[PDB]
Amino acid sequence: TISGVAVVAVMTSPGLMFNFDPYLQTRARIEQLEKVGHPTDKIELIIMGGTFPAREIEYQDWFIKRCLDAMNERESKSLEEAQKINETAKHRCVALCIETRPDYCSEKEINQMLKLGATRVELGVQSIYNEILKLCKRGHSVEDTIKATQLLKDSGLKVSYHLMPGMPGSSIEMDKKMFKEIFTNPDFMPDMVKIYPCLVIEGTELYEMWKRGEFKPYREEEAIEVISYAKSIMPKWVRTSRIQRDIPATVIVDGVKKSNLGELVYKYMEKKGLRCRCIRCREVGHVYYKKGILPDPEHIKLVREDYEASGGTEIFLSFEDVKNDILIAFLRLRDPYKPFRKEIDDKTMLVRQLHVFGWEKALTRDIKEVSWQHMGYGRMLMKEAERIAKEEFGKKKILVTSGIGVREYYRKLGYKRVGAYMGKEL
Repeated sequence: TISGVAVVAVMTSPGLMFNFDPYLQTRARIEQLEKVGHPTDKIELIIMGGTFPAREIEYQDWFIKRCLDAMNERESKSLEEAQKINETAKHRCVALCIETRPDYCSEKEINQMLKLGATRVELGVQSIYNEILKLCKRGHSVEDTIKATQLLKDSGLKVSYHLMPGMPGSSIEMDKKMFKEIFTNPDFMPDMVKIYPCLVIEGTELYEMWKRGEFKPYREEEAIEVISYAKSIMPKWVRTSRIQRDIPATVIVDGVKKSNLGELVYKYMEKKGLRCRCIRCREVGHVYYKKGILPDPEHIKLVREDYEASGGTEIFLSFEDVKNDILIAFLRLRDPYKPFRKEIDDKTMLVRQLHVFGWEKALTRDIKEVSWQHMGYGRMLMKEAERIAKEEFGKKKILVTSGIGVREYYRKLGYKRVGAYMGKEL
């Protein structure tokens, strides 16, 4: 199904076809999407590799500048100019996700990521168990993941965990406990998770372990059991990725090779009566595609759910059809714990995310065009966030983590640039 936001994923230098040129990769993806009539006025830029924050700042600044240059369709003198231009370009960068190892997520690196316009950070967590991490000779600890998570949350950023069921030393029950722990231990509480079973690819450490008889990866049945359990307990405030991989089956030495793992999981959950209520399962566009129904306006309500995370409080505000359990929009509001950014006081609330599910063309369903933006849901969630911040938590200013290409939207709501954020005095 076609989304209103175009995902443009690019690869950093040690993809192959363009010798890792940031501009060429970004341009080629945009043109490829325009070829098949997908909208490209809103772009989520994804920096792939996981080592980008460890590269020279000169390289990072230039790489993001050139991506924005491709979106702007013109050269710029500097990162900051490319960002300013992009605020009103035809192809706006509404979100920027950087993948990183959890030990490459210091305050200094977070400052740099904010400078670049980052709105989401994906940590290569893999496992929350130090036994498993050291057994596979990973370069980080769970303590790194916990600290990274806190620093990211207290800087207003969205946090994603890449997680790998079925690593060496793990078990079905251990993996299930990991997912339970990630959603009920405040040290974790990620906003989104990307899950795929551990695979055996030639030329990796896991391949060496496999050859020695130290590692037998999950088959489909094990992966489906774990992921089905994980989805059955995922909170309503967690967003999951489409279960998939961009790794061809002719490179998987051992492990799950089939390409419909997500569909297999769905059918397993049907058979077992396991319900899914996380964001992807309930979002208006996916429900329509999967079940053919739309929100019932007689039952749309503003809903709130709070939880403790990284020493502070997360407030998850949503508009939802509460009869049919269909999610229309949401806002992530946080009372921070131990911020370090100069713009975040102990009288500051953080709007870490505002998302109104918009234009969506379901080719396989017959109401083709469906949208929920420009209906007032975003503004009503922002107003409720401001009221909660001021009246309930006694805060005096509210800072919004804004994509470069979304700053204008918050200006319309009375926000102004405050350092790396869009802010408003309450």
